Amino acid sequence: EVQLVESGGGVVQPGRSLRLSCAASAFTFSNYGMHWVRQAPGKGLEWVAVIWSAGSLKYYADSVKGRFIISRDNSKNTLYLQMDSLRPEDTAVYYCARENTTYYYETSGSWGASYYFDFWGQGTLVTVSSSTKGPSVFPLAPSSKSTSGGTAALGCLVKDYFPEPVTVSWNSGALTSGVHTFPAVLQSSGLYSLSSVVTVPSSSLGTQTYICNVNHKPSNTKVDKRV
Amino acid sequence: ISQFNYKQSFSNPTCLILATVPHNLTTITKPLKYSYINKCSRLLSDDRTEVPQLVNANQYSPCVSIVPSTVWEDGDYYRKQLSPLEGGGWLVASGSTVAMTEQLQMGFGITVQYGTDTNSVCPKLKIASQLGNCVEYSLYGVS
Amino acid sequence: YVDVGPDSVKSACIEVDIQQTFFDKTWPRPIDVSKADGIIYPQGRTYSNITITYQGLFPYQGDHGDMYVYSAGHATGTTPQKLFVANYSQDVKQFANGFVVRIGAAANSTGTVIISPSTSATIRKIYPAFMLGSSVGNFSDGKMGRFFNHTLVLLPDGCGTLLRAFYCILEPRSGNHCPAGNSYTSFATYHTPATDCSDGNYNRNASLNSFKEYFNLRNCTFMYTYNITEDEILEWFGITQTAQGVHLFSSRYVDLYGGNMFQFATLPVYDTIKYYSIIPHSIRSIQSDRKAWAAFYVYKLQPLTFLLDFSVDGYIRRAIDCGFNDLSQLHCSYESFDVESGVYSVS
Amino acid sequence: DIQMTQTPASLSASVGDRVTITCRASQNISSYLNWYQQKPGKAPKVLIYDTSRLQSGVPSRFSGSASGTDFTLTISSLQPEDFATYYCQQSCTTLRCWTFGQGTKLEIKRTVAAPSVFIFPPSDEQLKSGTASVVCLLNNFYPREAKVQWKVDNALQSGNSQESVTEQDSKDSTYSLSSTLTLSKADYEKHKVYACEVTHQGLSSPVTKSFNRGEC
Repeated sequence: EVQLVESGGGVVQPGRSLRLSCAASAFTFSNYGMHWVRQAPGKGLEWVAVIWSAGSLKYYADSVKGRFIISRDNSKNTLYLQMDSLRPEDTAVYYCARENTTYYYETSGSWGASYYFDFWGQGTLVTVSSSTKGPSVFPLAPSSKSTSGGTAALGCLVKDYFPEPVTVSWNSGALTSGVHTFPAVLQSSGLYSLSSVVTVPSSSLGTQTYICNVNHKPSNTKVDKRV
Repeated sequence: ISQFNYKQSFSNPTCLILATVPHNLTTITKPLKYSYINKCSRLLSDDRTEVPQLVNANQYSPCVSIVPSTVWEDGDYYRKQLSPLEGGGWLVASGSTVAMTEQLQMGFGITVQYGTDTNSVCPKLKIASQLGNCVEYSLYGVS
Repeated sequence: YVDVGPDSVKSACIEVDIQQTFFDKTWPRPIDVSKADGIIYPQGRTYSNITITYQGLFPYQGDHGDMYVYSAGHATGTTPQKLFVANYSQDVKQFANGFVVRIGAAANSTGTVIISPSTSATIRKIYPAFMLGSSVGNFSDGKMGRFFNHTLVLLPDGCGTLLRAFYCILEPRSGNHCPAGNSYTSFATYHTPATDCSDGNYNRNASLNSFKEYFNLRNCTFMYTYNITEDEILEWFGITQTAQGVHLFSSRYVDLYGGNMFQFATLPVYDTIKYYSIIPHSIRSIQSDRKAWAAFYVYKLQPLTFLLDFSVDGYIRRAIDCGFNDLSQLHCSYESFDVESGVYSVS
Repeated sequence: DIQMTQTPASLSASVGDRVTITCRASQNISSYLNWYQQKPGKAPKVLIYDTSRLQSGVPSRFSGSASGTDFTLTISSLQPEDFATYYCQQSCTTLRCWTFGQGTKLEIKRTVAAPSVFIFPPSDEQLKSGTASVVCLLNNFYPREAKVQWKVDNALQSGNSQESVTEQDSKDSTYSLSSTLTLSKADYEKHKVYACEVTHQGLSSPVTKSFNRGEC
């Protein structure tokens, strides 16, 4: 029933202040404390900031002192987090969640669970980046039928794409056999690189032609890359 | 000083004594400087009206609590905003500081109350006992 | 200053649930001058059988007063976790001239349990807790009664076996259910019948710990503990403010049966107190442990001319309020409890 | 401060198997140690908090036991759905900061499978853009660990080669490795021969697959 929605998460230049807003639906934000957790890719979630329901006292992680500002408005039902001097390493997914203290009083071996950690925040990915570069897609064709031998793979490589969302399909999603998706990687340039490959029958090579279909969400471009 | 700081009770028999501690005695501790509240007033919510506050006999003023134990400087001004339950408005407190003398001088107040019939604060000392079957009895309440 | 003992080890306070409607009850509690219940006895003057009229702080006759009761927190049969208090935390009453409370009148009779109407248990006498402050301000969460500067907190200890009185500056703490902390609803004190109130074992620290979790104690001028006596009989407690010092009067210390007020303790507070709070205490108990609880009723003292009759014992058994009733004013005239029939002019 | 390390780090666990995941506790001063089960791409789900409770929707087979300074999570009747990354964080009333979680994802034990290697020549469009990006693909290798060495004209190449692992299939559990190369137009012509040398735990003999420019 409780819904948490986060807004204001977007690509930002380094050293530029950004505002993050968390909104609670059908939730008692006024009488519930809010805890913020940041997830770094390849690393576990770590708590960054806590805003009290009263809002008198706000606590921040040792790494960020004064960088993160947490404001809780009960009437708005929205909590505002301010991040400044953001850096590439700082890039992370930020989640707003509510944690309830677990207290047990053993008057006669009595324990109370006292747990309300349900409805964890979905979180927003914010990337610190600038100088965005338009995506380039290159279709890959095997040098010889003999080189493929027993197993043949048809694949395309997306290179130099700054925007986070890129959709990759083979034959407009007709070929779903042995599809492999490789996570985007950042080099010294910092431009994302995406590899998508589909397993294909060795016998159906050259005689059968496979066309790459790539969709870019910002440019609404549906590139066809044939072989 | 009497109106905004300490008022001795007129109805109760009272003695006001000013005494100076001997230099040889080290039990007393010197304060940073003598300090008194020059004036204490409460600003009304409108802020165009200020009501002077006079200390009740042997009762601390609301301004006294806001003022620190030793006033930082002569003519120091302290402003506090009262809560809505208190009617809000502002509290105006002015504190005046007198430089400490070479020999500490301390105001002493003696209050003697005979209102309760039975209590025994008596001087250091048969005649003083039950044998007296005839006249005066220097009892605590009266003789 | 004076040490308050160990500070609370729990950053997060116990969560509080408020059910004012359940606490509200209908009953008749009218003070009667003829009974002399709620009539103070003057320590200054002692008189023989002959009646005399004296002026003193007295509650007006026919005052129902303010009913205050404490209830056990919401609890599963196996575990008691929640704390139950009526919204007296946000209810602030001015300390104009002090107040007189009556306790144990409800006890010795069987009444419905406050938390559950269906459940009925014999009522148990309880001791009220009063925190008095010159200035009271709203908390950051917005709950009223977080005075902070308040310097006069009296709470029963060892399940009311003894009374603890101290004056300290309250310190806000950051924890779930704490006043400056997250999820703040109310501030309460919890006493457990199974362990804290078990026969032969009474823990003063457990009540102090509950107060410490909500507010840390700093700049503590003094610590006072009075063992007094505990019995299931009607008792009257009166707190008054005087220029020489704050004066505390308890009927139990001298005559529990008489109900007369005799000073038992002197508090060295010379600060004017403009506000007080009542019944912030709560009970932590399982559903079987819960029993009907006696309540504390506040009667405000006011300067009032009173006709007083003293018996051979010297305790006052008959009193008349000149202010209330034309006939009572006529009784004050002639210094006689009974007046011969006549036509008399009145104000 | 709180220092937390998970000694297993990664767990190789078959279906219907019993495994113990042990994470150290920095201090015994705080008794609150909690376990979180996290599904990749999803927020973490609480398993235990005070260690005296079992989360609703969590089976009895999952259990948390703390002995001395080490807390271990014991799992029985393991399933592919059950395998997930686990974070254990010390919770301290005195310390506002919350402990980070190292993460303990569980891989599934299976019969060893020989890798299949496919080589992709750089796209002509990529060469026109100015960058040469030869791609080396490894497929169907059961061990997660795989070794790929890039040699150009039989000379070791480093930095330019980058290895990426495909997301594990839910049922197939296929594992694939992709190599991305960054080369200039001058580097492309300079490197007449591009070769993939791959060493694998399953392989008993490392294999080399090489090509030159201009087969088509």
